[PDB]
Amino acid sequence: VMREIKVNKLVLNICVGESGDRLTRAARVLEQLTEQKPIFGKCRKISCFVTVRGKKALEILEKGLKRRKNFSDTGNFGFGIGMDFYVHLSRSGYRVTRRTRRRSKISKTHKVTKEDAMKWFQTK
Amino acid sequence: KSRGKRSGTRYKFSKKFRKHGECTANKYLEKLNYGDYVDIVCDSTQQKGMPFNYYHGKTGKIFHITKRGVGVLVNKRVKHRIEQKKVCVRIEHVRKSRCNEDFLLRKIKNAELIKEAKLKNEHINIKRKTEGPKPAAMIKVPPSKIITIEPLPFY
Amino acid sequence: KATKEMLKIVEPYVTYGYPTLSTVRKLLYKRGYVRVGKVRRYARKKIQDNADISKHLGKYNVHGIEDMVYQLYTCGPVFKKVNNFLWAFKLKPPRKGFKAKRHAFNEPRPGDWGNREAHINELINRMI
Amino acid sequence: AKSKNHTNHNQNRKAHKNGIKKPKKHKFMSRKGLDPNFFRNQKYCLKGIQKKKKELKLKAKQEKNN
Amino acid sequence: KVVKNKAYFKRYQVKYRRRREGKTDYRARKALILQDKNKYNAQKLRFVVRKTNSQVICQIACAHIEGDKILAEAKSKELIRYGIPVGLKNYAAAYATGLLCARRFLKSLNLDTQFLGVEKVTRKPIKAFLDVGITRTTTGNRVFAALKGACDGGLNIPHGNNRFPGSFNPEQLRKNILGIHVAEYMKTLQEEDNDKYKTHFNDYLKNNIGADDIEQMYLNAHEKIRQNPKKLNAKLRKKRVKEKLALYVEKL
RNA sequence: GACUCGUUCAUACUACAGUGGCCACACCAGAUCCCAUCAGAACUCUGAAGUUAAGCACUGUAAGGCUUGGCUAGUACUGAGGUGGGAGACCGCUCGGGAACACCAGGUGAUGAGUCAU
RNA sequence: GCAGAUGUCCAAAGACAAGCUCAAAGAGAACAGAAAUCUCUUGUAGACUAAAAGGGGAAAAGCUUGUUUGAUUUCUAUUU
RNA sequence: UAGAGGACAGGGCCUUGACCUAUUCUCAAACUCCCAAUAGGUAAAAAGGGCGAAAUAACUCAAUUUGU
RNA sequence: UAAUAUGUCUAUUGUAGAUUUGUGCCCCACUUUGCAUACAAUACCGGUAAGCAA
Repeated sequence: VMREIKVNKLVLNICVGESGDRLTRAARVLEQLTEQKPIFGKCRKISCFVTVRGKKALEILEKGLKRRKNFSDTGNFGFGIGMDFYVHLSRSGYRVTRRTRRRSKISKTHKVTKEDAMKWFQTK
Repeated sequence: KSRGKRSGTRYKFSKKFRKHGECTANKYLEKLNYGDYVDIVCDSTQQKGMPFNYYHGKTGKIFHITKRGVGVLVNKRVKHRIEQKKVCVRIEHVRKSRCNEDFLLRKIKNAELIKEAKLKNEHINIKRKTEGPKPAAMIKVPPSKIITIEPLPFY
Repeated sequence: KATKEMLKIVEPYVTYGYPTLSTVRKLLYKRGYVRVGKVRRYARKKIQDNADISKHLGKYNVHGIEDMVYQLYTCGPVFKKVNNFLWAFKLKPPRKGFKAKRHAFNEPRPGDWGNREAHINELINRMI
Repeated sequence: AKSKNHTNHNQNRKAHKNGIKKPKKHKFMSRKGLDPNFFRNQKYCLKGIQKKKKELKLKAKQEKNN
Repeated sequence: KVVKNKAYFKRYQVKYRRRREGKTDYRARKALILQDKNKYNAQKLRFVVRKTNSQVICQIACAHIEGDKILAEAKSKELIRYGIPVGLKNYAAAYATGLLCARRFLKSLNLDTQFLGVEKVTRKPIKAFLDVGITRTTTGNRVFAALKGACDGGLNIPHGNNRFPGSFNPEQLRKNILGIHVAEYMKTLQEEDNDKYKTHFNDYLKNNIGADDIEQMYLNAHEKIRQNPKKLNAKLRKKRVKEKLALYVEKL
């Protein structure tokens, strides 16, 4: 009995879609935001985003506190302003669904859907 | 004008419904011995060692055994005579025959029945009965149970 | 089962049925011919005696046309050495004639081929 | 003029004229290219019996011929 | 549109059970259970080393059509007898289990006298051939410990040195087979802080031993083990569904 | 009681409620290395404070669905015979063989060997 | 006779291993749109697999990555 | 060939479509969930089988004595 | 360059196999011999590979 919402991942969305001379500045501002290196979009080169975890997740959350219609239904929220925001959360025990022992899948009620998302959004 | 290796095998080599996918785990776990009757059934999931155009569903003796392949002696009819042919196929395309299990239990029956019959000195035959005419017996059909039916007209 | 199945494929070219005792006796006595010669050299010969029957079957204690009828009607342990020993009967055409060789004995229209069952005794003794 | 392109007529009748022959079913088949390193071992097996049989027979022959 | 329609549902398939619960890979599985067909009765007895969340497992699997039979499964909780009560998932624990299976099956064969083995760290060997273990290994893993303990007992397994200390480091081999890579963490945390020591090294301090005692107990135990070992039926379902429909006639 | 080596390839799997560890899963928190990963996310490894929350072990849902039995139906179709019918296609007849597309119900089996515990 | 295809192409589009799952649809997201990018759900392949067509393929035979030259020499039993 | 009803777009609560769920009429040499009849193949014991010992091997197996 | 190879005037080995020998001068089963021939197994000769090569 440890039903609670924890934190696993968090990404961004830095998408412009043009030529060079600005990937450097985008990666530089993204590194100053989160110290770690972003990666690109499709390469058929038009977008980029970065991830980092730890207390830096809480720090970027606190930065990103600043509509009530378009919530995500799996605790994986995202938005944007130039910058964007993305964060992946869900209930624990999630790793048996991805571990080499018993790669498996989730049930339904144990997911928190979007009502819990809206409740947690107003609570935070 | 077209006589390729897999010509005319659209349905013969096609995988059956619900049967798609590689062979089962213990299909590789059959004790094949030399001089063993065996059916050769193509498995299109495995491409190497595929049996050739005509020998799908045939049966033959094992004359060769290799690390992952089997040589099968299959008689094929051409023109005016049947001639032997040695086909070398991988073991997923080979299924143990069900011709000799008809006599395996018969030959176990022999060692337990003929032995006791001779040692007690009776004469008993063992040939298959090929039963035709049914014997004569005394029966009891019940007058209550007997019921009548009849044919029907047009409608 | 085996011979009945193999005869069903040839039914439209034959007529067959129950022989009964008097008819088998007539066939053996007046049309019975026997292979007296040596293996594969049989040299068809009419019975006319029991010496050849004893020579081929006396060690097997079924010597005599008495025994051959006694054995052919009720199919006892020796049918191999009786049927195969007996030459194929060469029958005369029917005295009164066939009805229709082209049609089955069982169709409502007149016909001949098929299983006459018990009705073949009259045909045999008419053809004999 | 046009030629008869193909027909299978009379072919199996010609076949059954002399009948559908069968393989002669020899008891032993050559294994010239059949699983090497195993029948080589069988070859080595045979000599083991051969040598003892030959020496025993030769000794018996000499002892009986004096 | 619905993809869950009945025409779709009438075409589904299923997976197979051993991979479906995750013990064999079902491609490595086929590759290990296949052997050359010229070798009849070549049992291919496979040595298996696996890691639980608590201990280490070493087994023998003798291939059969119906299923494999283990002469005995090597246990890391029997090391309590030899001198490892707790710490049964360590590198030294896996090495002890490898020596366990090796020496205990050797005495099952009555061939300890024929193959004594080797002392400490530097006819024909005993049957073993490795299992995949599903996972992806890394250098200096505890999967090596069972294999190397088995080798020191007399066993042999062809197995590459990619996952070996030095990608050849006998010093790291010594640091490994006695598990002292926990002792290095212990020394580093001593100089770092004592805040997490209560939650991390609890039973260790209960046992009242040290870094230089981990190696001592492990070596003593390894020497000791080297020298000596509910349902509802048709009518019930009908009655219950009748009750359910009768109830929902007026329930909601 | 638990697991293990394996199995049988759906009674072994897809839409909802109920139970959960003395020893056994699985969840654990973390990155210092053997070390491997945008990221200790997977993986490795560290030790066990909090957990059955999960998957799942199982139960059950007139669900899916596995499947067979009956019914379709001696219907469709078809081997052999016909100096059979019919202007033809078709349609009988004799000796034989003989399907497929909807519904009611069974519940989601079982395998040897070993260890720990009781 | 009918619908077509071949005289090519590939140091990888060959070999091995690992990881991942594809098409599509729906719901969302600064610039940003029917579509360009990201997240989630469903997703038996409805994608992809050099080419014509037909088979086969989902911890794959597809995508990505790493290492590679077994696209090497010689000889058998053979199938079309 | 057509529907029962129904949360997206367009026009003026209404309309037009698109789309959806279980349904309807009719078809496929190069379409199959299923699937005959006929045709085809293999097996029907002695130069063989079963059952044990002994040997032999440079093969196989941890095995100069496991198996073949 | 050139067909067992000097341990021996037993003259390669098997499975079938014609004939011969007896025992239970003519039926039968066991041993005794093993033509021809067939299917194989072996060696040895010439050539080519592979290993070594003064």
